[PDB]
Amino acid sequence: MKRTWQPNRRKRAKTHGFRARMRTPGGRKVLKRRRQKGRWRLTPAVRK
Amino acid sequence: AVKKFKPYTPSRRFMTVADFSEITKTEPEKSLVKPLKKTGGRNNQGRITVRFRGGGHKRLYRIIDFKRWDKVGIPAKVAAIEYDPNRSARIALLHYVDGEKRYIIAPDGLQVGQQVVAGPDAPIQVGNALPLRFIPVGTVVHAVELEPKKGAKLARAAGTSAQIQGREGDYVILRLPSGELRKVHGECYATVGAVGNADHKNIVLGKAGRSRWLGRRPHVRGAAMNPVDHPHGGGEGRAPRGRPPASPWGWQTKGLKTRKRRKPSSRFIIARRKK
RNA sequence: CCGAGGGUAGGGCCCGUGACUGGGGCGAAGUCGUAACAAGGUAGCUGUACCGGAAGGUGCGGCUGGAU
RNA sequence: UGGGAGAGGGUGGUGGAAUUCCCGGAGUAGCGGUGAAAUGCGCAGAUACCGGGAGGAACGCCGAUGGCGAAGGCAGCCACCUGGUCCACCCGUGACGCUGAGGCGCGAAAGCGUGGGGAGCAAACCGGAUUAGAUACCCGGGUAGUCCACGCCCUAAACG
RNA sequence: CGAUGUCGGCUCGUCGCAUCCUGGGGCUGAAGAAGGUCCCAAGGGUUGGGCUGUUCGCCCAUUAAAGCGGCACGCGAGCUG
RNA sequence: GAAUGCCGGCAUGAGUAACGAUAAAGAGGGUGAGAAUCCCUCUCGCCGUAAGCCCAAGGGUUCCUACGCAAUGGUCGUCAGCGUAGGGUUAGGCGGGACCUAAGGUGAAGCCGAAAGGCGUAGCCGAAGGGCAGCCGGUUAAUAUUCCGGCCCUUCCCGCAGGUGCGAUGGGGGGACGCUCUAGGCUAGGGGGACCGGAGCCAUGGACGAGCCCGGCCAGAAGCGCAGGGUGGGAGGUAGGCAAAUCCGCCUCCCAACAAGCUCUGCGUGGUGGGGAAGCCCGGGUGACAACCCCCCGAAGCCAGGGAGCCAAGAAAAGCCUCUAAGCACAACCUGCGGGAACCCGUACCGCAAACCGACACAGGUGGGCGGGUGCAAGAGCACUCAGGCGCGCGGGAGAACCCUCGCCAAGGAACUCUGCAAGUUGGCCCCGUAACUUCGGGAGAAGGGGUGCUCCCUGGGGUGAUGAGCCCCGGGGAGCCGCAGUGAACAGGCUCUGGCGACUGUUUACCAAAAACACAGCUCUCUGCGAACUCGUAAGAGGAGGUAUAGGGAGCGACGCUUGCCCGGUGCCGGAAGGUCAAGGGGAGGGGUGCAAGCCCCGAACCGAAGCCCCGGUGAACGGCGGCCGUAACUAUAACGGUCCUAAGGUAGCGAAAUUCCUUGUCGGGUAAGUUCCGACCUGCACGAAAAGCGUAACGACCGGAGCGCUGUCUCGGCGAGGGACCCGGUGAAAUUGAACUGGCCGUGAAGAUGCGGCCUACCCGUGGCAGGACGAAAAGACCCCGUGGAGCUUUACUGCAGCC
RNA sequence: GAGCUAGCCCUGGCCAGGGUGAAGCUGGGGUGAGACCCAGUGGAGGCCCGAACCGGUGGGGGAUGCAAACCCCUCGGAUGA
Ligand SMILES: CS[C@H]1O[C@H]([C@H](NC(=O)[C@H]2NC[C@@H]3C[C@H](CC(C)C)CCO[C@H]32)[C@H](C)Cl)[C@H](O)[C@H](O)[C@H]1O
Ligand SMILES: [K+]
Ligand SMILES: [Mg+2]
Ligand SMILES: [Mg+2]
Ligand SMILES: [Mg+2]
Ligand SMILES: [Mg+2]
Ligand SMILES: [Mg+2]
Ligand SMILES: [Mg+2]
Ligand SMILES: [Mg+2]
Ligand SMILES: [Mg+2]
Ligand SMILES: [Mg+2]
Ligand SMILES: [Mg+2]
Ligand SMILES: [Mg+2]
Ligand SMILES: [Mg+2]
Ligand SMILES: [Mg+2]
Ligand SMILES: [Mg+2]
Ligand SMILES: [Mg+2]
Ligand SMILES: [Mg+2]
Ligand SMILES: [Mg+2]
Ligand SMILES: [Mg+2]
Ligand SMILES: [Mg+2]
Ligand SMILES: [Mg+2]
Ligand SMILES: [Mg+2]
Ligand SMILES: [Mg+2]
Ligand SMILES: [Mg+2]
Ligand SMILES: [Mg+2]
Ligand SMILES: [Mg+2]
Ligand SMILES: [Mg+2]
Ligand SMILES: [Mg+2]
Ligand SMILES: [Mg+2]
Ligand SMILES: [Mg+2]
Ligand SMILES: [Mg+2]
Ligand SMILES: [Mg+2]
Ligand SMILES: [Mg+2]
Ligand SMILES: [Mg+2]
Ligand SMILES: [Mg+2]
Ligand SMILES: [Mg+2]
Ligand SMILES: [Mg+2]
Ligand SMILES: [Mg+2]
Ligand SMILES: [Mg+2]
Ligand SMILES: [Mg+2]
Ligand SMILES: [Mg+2]
Ligand SMILES: [Mg+2]
Ligand SMILES: [Mg+2]
Ligand SMILES: [Mg+2]
Ligand SMILES: [Mg+2]
Ligand SMILES: [Mg+2]
Ligand SMILES: [Mg+2]
Ligand SMILES: [Mg+2]
Ligand SMILES: [Mg+2]
Ligand SMILES: [Mg+2]
Ligand SMILES: [Mg+2]
Ligand SMILES: [Mg+2]
Ligand SMILES: [Mg+2]
Ligand SMILES: [Mg+2]
Ligand SMILES: [Mg+2]
Ligand SMILES: [Mg+2]
Ligand SMILES: [Mg+2]
Ligand SMILES: [Mg+2]
Ligand SMILES: [Mg+2]
Ligand SMILES: [Mg+2]
Ligand SMILES: [Mg+2]
Ligand SMILES: [Mg+2]
Ligand SMILES: [Mg+2]
Ligand SMILES: [Mg+2]
Ligand SMILES: [Mg+2]
Ligand SMILES: [Mg+2]
Ligand SMILES: [Mg+2]
Ligand SMILES: [Mg+2]
Ligand SMILES: [Mg+2]
Ligand SMILES: [Mg+2]
Ligand SMILES: [Mg+2]
Ligand SMILES: [Mg+2]
Ligand SMILES: [Mg+2]
Ligand SMILES: [Mg+2]
Ligand SMILES: [Mg+2]
Ligand SMILES: [Mg+2]
Ligand SMILES: [Mg+2]
Ligand SMILES: [Mg+2]
Ligand SMILES: [Mg+2]
Ligand SMILES: [Mg+2]
Ligand SMILES: [Mg+2]
Ligand SMILES: [Mg+2]
Ligand SMILES: [Mg+2]
Ligand SMILES: [Mg+2]
Ligand SMILES: [Mg+2]
Ligand SMILES: [Mg+2]
Ligand SMILES: [Mg+2]
Ligand SMILES: [Mg+2]
Ligand SMILES: [Mg+2]
Ligand SMILES: [Mg+2]
Ligand SMILES: [Mg+2]
Ligand SMILES: [Mg+2]
Ligand SMILES: [Mg+2]
Ligand SMILES: [Mg+2]
Ligand SMILES: [Mg+2]
Ligand SMILES: [Mg+2]
Ligand SMILES: [Mg+2]
Ligand SMILES: [Mg+2]
Ligand SMILES: [Mg+2]
Ligand SMILES: [Mg+2]
Ligand SMILES: [Mg+2]
Ligand SMILES: [Mg+2]
Ligand SMILES: [Mg+2]
Ligand SMILES: [Mg+2]
Ligand SMILES: [Mg+2]
Ligand SMILES: [Mg+2]
Ligand SMILES: [Mg+2]
Ligand SMILES: [Mg+2]
Ligand SMILES: [Mg+2]
Ligand SMILES: [Mg+2]
Ligand SMILES: [Mg+2]
Ligand SMILES: [Mg+2]
Ligand SMILES: [Mg+2]
Ligand SMILES: [Mg+2]
Ligand SMILES: [Mg+2]
Ligand SMILES: [Mg+2]
Ligand SMILES: [Mg+2]
Ligand SMILES: [Mg+2]
Ligand SMILES: [Mg+2]
Ligand SMILES: [Mg+2]
Ligand SMILES: [Mg+2]
Ligand SMILES: [Mg+2]
Ligand SMILES: [Mg+2]
Ligand SMILES: [Mg+2]
Ligand SMILES: [Mg+2]
Ligand SMILES: [Mg+2]
Ligand SMILES: [Mg+2]
Ligand SMILES: [Mg+2]
Ligand SMILES: [Mg+2]
Ligand SMILES: [Mg+2]
Ligand SMILES: [Mg+2]
Ligand SMILES: [Mg+2]
Ligand SMILES: [Mg+2]
Ligand SMILES: [Mg+2]
Ligand SMILES: [Mg+2]
Ligand SMILES: [Mg+2]
Ligand SMILES: [Mg+2]
Ligand SMILES: [Mg+2]
Ligand SMILES: [Mg+2]
Ligand SMILES: [Mg+2]
Ligand SMILES: [Mg+2]
Ligand SMILES: [Mg+2]
Ligand SMILES: [Mg+2]
Ligand SMILES: [Mg+2]
Ligand SMILES: [Mg+2]
Ligand SMILES: [Mg+2]
Ligand SMILES: [Mg+2]
Ligand SMILES: [Mg+2]
Ligand SMILES: [Mg+2]
Ligand SMILES: [Mg+2]
Ligand SMILES: [Mg+2]
Ligand SMILES: [Mg+2]
Ligand SMILES: [Mg+2]
Ligand SMILES: [Mg+2]
Ligand SMILES: [Mg+2]
Ligand SMILES: [Mg+2]
Ligand SMILES: [Mg+2]
Ligand SMILES: [Mg+2]
Ligand SMILES: [Mg+2]
Ligand SMILES: [Mg+2]
Ligand SMILES: [Mg+2]
Ligand SMILES: [Mg+2]
Ligand SMILES: [Mg+2]
Ligand SMILES: [Mg+2]
Ligand SMILES: [Mg+2]
Ligand SMILES: [Mg+2]
Ligand SMILES: [Mg+2]
Ligand SMILES: [Mg+2]
Ligand SMILES: [Mg+2]
Ligand SMILES: [Mg+2]
Ligand SMILES: [Mg+2]
Ligand SMILES: [Mg+2]
Ligand SMILES: [Mg+2]
Ligand SMILES: [Mg+2]
Ligand SMILES: [Mg+2]
Ligand SMILES: [Mg+2]
Ligand SMILES: [Mg+2]
Ligand SMILES: [Mg+2]
Ligand SMILES: [Mg+2]
Ligand SMILES: [Mg+2]
Ligand SMILES: [Mg+2]
Ligand SMILES: [Mg+2]
Ligand SMILES: [Mg+2]
Ligand SMILES: [Mg+2]
Ligand SMILES: [Mg+2]
Ligand SMILES: [Mg+2]
Ligand SMILES: [Mg+2]
Ligand SMILES: [Mg+2]
Ligand SMILES: [Mg+2]
Ligand SMILES: [Mg+2]
Ligand SMILES: [Mg+2]
Ligand SMILES: [Mg+2]
Ligand SMILES: [Mg+2]
Ligand SMILES: [Mg+2]
Ligand SMILES: [Mg+2]
Ligand SMILES: [Mg+2]
Ligand SMILES: [Mg+2]
Ligand SMILES: [Mg+2]
Ligand SMILES: [Mg+2]
Ligand SMILES: [Mg+2]
Ligand SMILES: [Mg+2]
Ligand SMILES: [Mg+2]
Ligand SMILES: [Mg+2]
Ligand SMILES: [Mg+2]
Ligand SMILES: [Mg+2]
Ligand SMILES: [Mg+2]
Ligand SMILES: [Mg+2]
Ligand SMILES: [Mg+2]
Ligand SMILES: [Mg+2]
Ligand SMILES: [Mg+2]
Ligand SMILES: [Mg+2]
Ligand SMILES: [Mg+2]
Ligand SMILES: [Mg+2]
Ligand SMILES: [Mg+2]
Ligand SMILES: [Mg+2]
Ligand SMILES: [Mg+2]
Ligand SMILES: [Mg+2]
Ligand SMILES: [Mg+2]
Ligand SMILES: [Mg+2]
Ligand SMILES: [Mg+2]
Ligand SMILES: [Mg+2]
Ligand SMILES: [Mg+2]
Ligand SMILES: [Mg+2]
Ligand SMILES: [Mg+2]
Ligand SMILES: [Mg+2]
Ligand SMILES: [Mg+2]
Ligand SMILES: [Mg+2]
Ligand SMILES: [Mg+2]
Ligand SMILES: [Mg+2]
Ligand SMILES: [Mg+2]
Ligand SMILES: [Mg+2]
Ligand SMILES: [Mg+2]
Ligand SMILES: [Mg+2]
Ligand SMILES: [Mg+2]
Ligand SMILES: [Mg+2]
Ligand SMILES: [Mg+2]
Ligand SMILES: [Mg+2]
Ligand SMILES: [Mg+2]
Ligand SMILES: [Mg+2]
Ligand SMILES: [Mg+2]
Ligand SMILES: [Mg+2]
Ligand SMILES: [Mg+2]
Ligand SMILES: [Mg+2]
Ligand SMILES: [Mg+2]
Ligand SMILES: [Mg+2]
Ligand SMILES: [Mg+2]
Ligand SMILES: [Mg+2]
Ligand SMILES: [Mg+2]
Ligand SMILES: [Mg+2]
Ligand SMILES: [Mg+2]
Ligand SMILES: [Mg+2]
Ligand SMILES: [Mg+2]
Ligand SMILES: [Mg+2]
Ligand SMILES: [Mg+2]
Ligand SMILES: [Mg+2]
């Protein structure tokens, strides 16, 4: 049937992207945490 | 003169439609129509704050002139009577000798080609506006400002009217459409006549679809829900209220008065509505 | 080909009959009250409406075929 | 052709008396009701009285043993629209009349539908009396209805 | 109770005998015929249908007869539900 | 050594199940170490409103080519969406950006919040909506409206010429809009041609023919032609469009007004440029100087912003035009012409799928366009087929049980069973015909029947053309012919009678319930006078509503019909300036501590003092509730009647063994041979009853009862047949489970149901196909039940708080 | 976290073909004028049959599946909430 992942580049970037994270206290903590953990990606890559 | 249908579908048994016989112009005045922003009952939080709204036909808002003391002493001609989907009354298109065009809500009896005017000197004819003090006692009136220069507030729905009953100093006494007697300031404007399209109350919507067209989504009885939803929720089988009948939010809904006690307008309400 | 009639399907009228049910007539000495005939003890009758174990009562309007 | 009387019908307007309710004043120990009472109402200020407001319904005297209409029925006053009818003159048509199965229309009250209205009155209903009982008569309440608009119903001691 | 699936049916049987029928008997208030009662006997047989989920039971039409009970109220790693 | 322990390794089950749609394969020839599996040819089959083609998302090199086969590929592999390498995506016009706005988002002003932050007019952002200039062909192994060729067009800059009061973010116009139905004329697409072009073909009995087979177009600027859209012109007045205005609006007059004129599109034609089949020969070459014409059908697309009708009344902003304001009028703008300038990103490939979402090359899921022909009434339905694309990445045999999917069946025909579950029957169209009841629509496709092919003959109207022929779509009449059978194949209702519930179409527990549940028009109660009530929010602010009592919130009831009775003592809610109680506060009789004292300090009675509560009333479509015992009639029985106790009042109409009746399969009647169900009645209603509505009701229902007809493999009662499996051989090769095992029957025993103990009986060793009685078989630390001073949801007149309100 | 699902907001798109035949309109009849009747025209509808599309009624299959909800037959809606 219709499953739960229906990918959408605009949706992805606008929901989880760098600018959406920076705009918000909780989003900026996410970036601070993933930097401290040393994540190679701070943000889900989407093509655009 | 509401129109019936023959029972050629189950719903057409009872459906009645307005006669529209008074309407003379069937597309609005482009210089007067804005987009009406449908809300669905949602506020600026995105939250539903008025349940069961949404999904009705698209509409354009017709800008209505509720001041009229705007244009004292400037006569206007009644060019068209038009359908307005944002209100129960019909509306009348006015061509002012100014060249300015305006919509008022159409009183009963108003005719295309007649003239109306507004101000302290206006004749007491249907469709004229005057401050309340200059309208003789006993006159049936509509589109009444509640406070001076603040805009017509009372008696605007199809068929309704207020009746001037007497004066007392700076104030006129009106029997509102609800039967309340209230002091209204005399400098408040009002329009001579009763609102038109009084057959409006006798329309039978006929089927569930019709309420959807008006943006009315289905109502759910509290008795149909569960306890997490509503005071009337739950119970094995059907169930009476089993407590004083309540709203979804717990307050009592049979009798419990709700007008604020220390409201300043109480000094101006003479007698509460009846019936 | 038509054709007595036999078959299939569906209608119409009539008769008889039916658990049970509705009132009706009748029947020497049953029970309840007393509505009408006298102003019958609330004048009566009336069309209708509502009510009441029952006759009845009452509302509205009508009639005199009502008294003093 | 010229006149007449009339609550004949329809629409709109409008006037005074009275009742109820509301407000203000004054005032106090009862009022109301009946055969007699009681329920009821009243010191939370009733009743009786004055002034003010609102609303509905009915139209005192004139009024009659009267008038009008086909019957049902029709009554404050005003205006409009409209019907029948009588009298005078003896002018016009020249039997064009009578009745009338069917048909059609009208049709008191009650009742019904949909809006409205709702003061007084009052089926139902409640209460107080009475009574053996009292699902009555009498008393205190009281909802339809009584009123308006439109549409039904089509009955009658619709009787002379 | 770190699970022994539970009514009825269907399918498949197998066993006990306190025997429904058929076989052998004694007694009879057994004339015959037909029965009653008890004894021996488990080899075989022991119907189709209406009602109800029913087991059971009642009823219809038969029958030599339309037996009763055990097998985890036999049988859901066989079915039904 | 145990923790259903943790991590890892390796066993068992087992050479077992499986190898992923039953659309299907066979042979010849190549290549190679190796071939059912790669390449080529012929034959066969499958899709063909797709299983073909084009877009969009998503994916991200998977594209093309050479070289490869360890792993990936459910087998094989020389092949591949796999490994290595190289190559490949070209734009002023296509799409997005340097344009516009929508929801929404963001946010100078401003508002609010302990902080973080929340709001918010303008403005900005934001598109698959608006706006805006490219068509046809050729070329590559791989890109093309991008390269090339042909013919067209857009904007920016500069210049020349002619013209004009030029000039905008400001004013105005326009842009600019629904649903159904739909006219005229066209195009797309298609059918036919005895006409035009073509390599050929004559078979096997016939045909050298008006024979067969193939094809007969595409694009095009100006001009022109047909068909449409849009649009009044002039004058005078003017206070309105937040400055101005010659524009727009409003008034007057004159003229043109089914017109015309102007303008803008579509289609046709059009200089010119291209394409061009079968067949044959090696993607190419020929065909070929290819021909390119006539007739008919014909859109849902085009003209278009067309027309009509209806009510539920149908975006915005820019581009564009007009008006003017500063300004400038040596400028500027408008038209025409010329030259120059014209950027950034995407473009490969897959895209109903093996490349996207489902862990897989997964029978599932994924939006838009095209979607040919014939016949079947129509159609996107169905059957077969075109173009094109496939045979689904294990095969070979065999022809057991059993399973799945399918075909048939004697006689019977529901006897099956909880139930006709399932499967039959019926089945399209045309015609005849059709009941109770009804809200007059319906019920209705009621039921039930007759016709249906082919040939010849006669003929009616509609379309095209011409009014004829021809083509075309509907027909009608007569006579015949054949078969068991003519919607001859495929697609295509079984029907009736009678109950219950719900009026109805709708909605629902994604993934065990589709229903009688929810909703629903409609009815009632109640709140709300507008800065409404109510809702979300600490607030600001929103929604309500740019609405205003014919409106909005809440609640119950649920079309419609006929109706909805009695109780206000209790709870609720509404009314009540008295009275009682009542907190902080006021008040301060009267005390107390301390100090030499002035004083400082503390307690403090009366009395004044809100809401709430008490108390007095009202209120049921508010929460709710609507009796008992005993007696009585001239047969009996039974009580219309009475007595008495109780209550706030004692259930009215209507209905009743019911979706409700315990006793119960109540009793009687109906239907049946037989009826615990059904239907109709009765009424001692365990325990109906009137908006948690009562009693009905035409129509409706994948709801749940009962009956009958039709027909059947449901059954008596099974039989045979088909294919996919099971079985055998070759290839690849799992699983849960598993203390170890050398693992028999009885009768006993044992923690009470023993392969494992005792006694006896039976039994040579090992497998293969089968069946399910046992291993208290597997799975799941029982969900029932209890226990834990475990947990969570829910309630209230449990306790105690809090928001909110007073 | 609303790329699943639920509701709403903005903007687009889709629904073969056939059947039934409301109002109105025209004409005729009828009448004092009317209501009204008849024919034609017309094309309404949470109207009917049925694809696409959206569903998921009954049964069968599947049950270490093709699939952590699928497949086959059947069945509901299909201009509308
Ligand atoms: C569905 S089969 C599925 O569950 C089974 C389980 N059985 C039981 O629990 C039984 N134990 C006794 C209990 C008694 C009651 C008495 C009765 C009066 C309530 C009968 C019901 O259960 C029985 C479920 C509950 Cl029937 C087995 O675990 C089976 O192994 C598994 O496969
Ligand atoms: K239980
Ligand atoms: Mg889904
Ligand atoms: Mg999606
Ligand atoms: Mg995207
Ligand atoms: Mg996107
Ligand atoms: Mg998105
Ligand atoms: Mg966001
Ligand atoms: Mg972002
Ligand atoms: Mg922060
Ligand atoms: Mg920070
Ligand atoms: Mg890095
Ligand atoms: Mg992140
Ligand atoms: Mg109607
Ligand atoms: Mg009707
Ligand atoms: Mg109107
Ligand atoms: Mg605008
Ligand atoms: Mg709004
Ligand atoms: Mg907002
Ligand atoms: Mg709300
Ligand atoms: Mg809402
Ligand atoms: Mg409104
Ligand atoms: Mg209107
Ligand atoms: Mg005021
Ligand atoms: Mg109404
Ligand atoms: Mg609407
Ligand atoms: Mg509603
Ligand atoms: Mg509801
Ligand atoms: Mg509930
Ligand atoms: Mg519930
Ligand atoms: Mg919740
Ligand atoms: Mg709660
Ligand atoms: Mg609650
Ligand atoms: Mg409850
Ligand atoms: Mg409930
Ligand atoms: Mg209950
Ligand atoms: Mg419930
Ligand atoms: Mg209760
Ligand atoms: Mg409550
Ligand atoms: Mg409140
Ligand atoms: Mg009021
Ligand atoms: Mg014969
Ligand atoms: Mg006696
Ligand atoms: Mg009497
Ligand atoms: Mg008497
Ligand atoms: Mg008398
Ligand atoms: Mg008497
Ligand atoms: Mg009485
Ligand atoms: Mg006093
Ligand atoms: Mg009044
Ligand atoms: Mg004479
Ligand atoms: Mg009458
Ligand atoms: Mg009357
Ligand atoms: Mg007495
Ligand atoms: Mg247990
Ligand atoms: Mg275990
Ligand atoms: Mg277990
Ligand atoms: Mg059986
Ligand atoms: Mg013997
Ligand atoms: Mg034996
Ligand atoms: Mg048992
Ligand atoms: Mg029994
Ligand atoms: Mg015998
Ligand atoms: Mg037994
Ligand atoms: Mg037992
Ligand atoms: Mg037992
Ligand atoms: Mg068992
Ligand atoms: Mg089982
Ligand atoms: Mg069982
Ligand atoms: Mg088992
Ligand atoms: Mg077992
Ligand atoms: Mg140990
Ligand atoms: Mg552990
Ligand atoms: Mg271990
Ligand atoms: Mg482990
Ligand atoms: Mg290791
Ligand atoms: Mg391991
Ligand atoms: Mg291993
Ligand atoms: Mg091994
Ligand atoms: Mg094995
Ligand atoms: Mg397997
Ligand atoms: Mg498999
Ligand atoms: Mg298949
Ligand atoms: Mg198959
Ligand atoms: Mg095969
Ligand atoms: Mg071959
Ligand atoms: Mg081969
Ligand atoms: Mg090979
Ligand atoms: Mg090989
Ligand atoms: Mg193969
Ligand atoms: Mg090949
Ligand atoms: Mg085709
Ligand atoms: Mg991928
Ligand atoms: Mg390999
Ligand atoms: Mg290999
Ligand atoms: Mg290698
Ligand atoms: Mg591999
Ligand atoms: Mg595989
Ligand atoms: Mg090789
Ligand atoms: Mg490439
Ligand atoms: Mg270019
Ligand atoms: Mg630039
Ligand atoms: Mg932009
Ligand atoms: Mg944005
Ligand atoms: Mg933008
Ligand atoms: Mg765009
Ligand atoms: Mg473009
Ligand atoms: Mg071009
Ligand atoms: Mg090359
Ligand atoms: Mg020049
Ligand atoms: Mg517009
Ligand atoms: Mg508009
Ligand atoms: Mg638009
Ligand atoms: Mg519409
Ligand atoms: Mg063309
Ligand atoms: Mg064709
Ligand atoms: Mg003009
Ligand atoms: Mg001016
Ligand atoms: Mg165009
Ligand atoms: Mg050549
Ligand atoms: Mg279309
Ligand atoms: Mg168009
Ligand atoms: Mg805007
Ligand atoms: Mg200047
Ligand atoms: Mg100059
Ligand atoms: Mg110019
Ligand atoms: Mg740039
Ligand atoms: Mg490309
Ligand atoms: Mg597909
Ligand atoms: Mg597609
Ligand atoms: Mg592929
Ligand atoms: Mg997933
Ligand atoms: Mg595959
Ligand atoms: Mg797939
Ligand atoms: Mg073709
Ligand atoms: Mg067909
Ligand atoms: Mg295959
Ligand atoms: Mg396939
Ligand atoms: Mg074999
Ligand atoms: Mg066959
Ligand atoms: Mg047979
Ligand atoms: Mg039969
Ligand atoms: Mg038969
Ligand atoms: Mg049966
Ligand atoms: Mg049945
Ligand atoms: Mg069943
Ligand atoms: Mg069949
Ligand atoms: Mg068929
Ligand atoms: Mg009939
Ligand atoms: Mg019948
Ligand atoms: Mg019938
Ligand atoms: Mg009926
Ligand atoms: Mg009828
Ligand atoms: Mg028919
Ligand atoms: Mg038929
Ligand atoms: Mg024939
Ligand atoms: Mg033939
Ligand atoms: Mg059918
Ligand atoms: Mg229903
Ligand atoms: Mg339901
Ligand atoms: Mg019902
Ligand atoms: Mg009903
Ligand atoms: Mg309903
Ligand atoms: Mg429907
Ligand atoms: Mg569930
Ligand atoms: Mg479910
Ligand atoms: Mg689930
Ligand atoms: Mg299911
Ligand atoms: Mg359910
Ligand atoms: Mg259903
Ligand atoms: Mg539900
Ligand atoms: Mg409901
Ligand atoms: Mg309903
Ligand atoms: Mg109702
Ligand atoms: Mg109401
Ligand atoms: Mg709140
Ligand atoms: Mg705070
Ligand atoms: Mg607003
Ligand atoms: Mg009826
Ligand atoms: Mg009470
Ligand atoms: Mg009370
Ligand atoms: Mg009370
Ligand atoms: Mg107080
Ligand atoms: Mg109670
Ligand atoms: Mg009580
Ligand atoms: Mg009772
Ligand atoms: Mg009563
Ligand atoms: Mg009654
Ligand atoms: Mg009974
Ligand atoms: Mg019943
Ligand atoms: Mg009961
Ligand atoms: Mg019973
Ligand atoms: Mg029972
Ligand atoms: Mg019985
Ligand atoms: Mg019987
Ligand atoms: Mg009884
Ligand atoms: Mg209730
Ligand atoms: Mg109930
Ligand atoms: Mg009730
Ligand atoms: Mg019914
Ligand atoms: Mg019915
Ligand atoms: Mg239904
Ligand atoms: Mg259903
Ligand atoms: Mg049957
Ligand atoms: Mg069979
Ligand atoms: Mg076979
Ligand atoms: Mg072998
Ligand atoms: Mg092998
Ligand atoms: Mg392998
Ligand atoms: Mg061992
Ligand atoms: Mg061992
Ligand atoms: Mg062994
Ligand atoms: Mg052994
Ligand atoms: Mg034991
Ligand atoms: Mg043992
Ligand atoms: Mg042993
Ligand atoms: Mg042992
Ligand atoms: Mg041993
Ligand atoms: Mg031992
Ligand atoms: Mg031993
Ligand atoms: Mg031993
Ligand atoms: Mg083997
Ligand atoms: Mg084996
Ligand atoms: Mg076993
Ligand atoms: Mg077993
Ligand atoms: Mg097995
Ligand atoms: Mg076992
Ligand atoms: Mg065990
Ligand atoms: Mg076991
Ligand atoms: Mg389990
Ligand atoms: Mg555990
Ligand atoms: Mg446990
Ligand atoms: Mg458990
Ligand atoms: Mg559970
Ligand atoms: Mg226990
Ligand atoms: Mg405790
Ligand atoms: Mg304890
Ligand atoms: Mg606890
Ligand atoms: Mg808790
Ligand atoms: Mg707190
Ligand atoms: Mg969504
Ligand atoms: Mg459709
Ligand atoms: Mg169509
Ligand atoms: Mg038809
Ligand atoms: Mg017609
Ligand atoms: Mg028309
Ligand atoms: Mg429909
Ligand atoms: Mg049909
Ligand atoms: Mg299914
Ligand atoms: Mg079936
Ligand atoms: Mg499953
Ligand atoms: Mg399926
Ligand atoms: Mg199917
Ligand atoms: Mg179907
Ligand atoms: Mg349908
Ligand atoms: Mg359709």
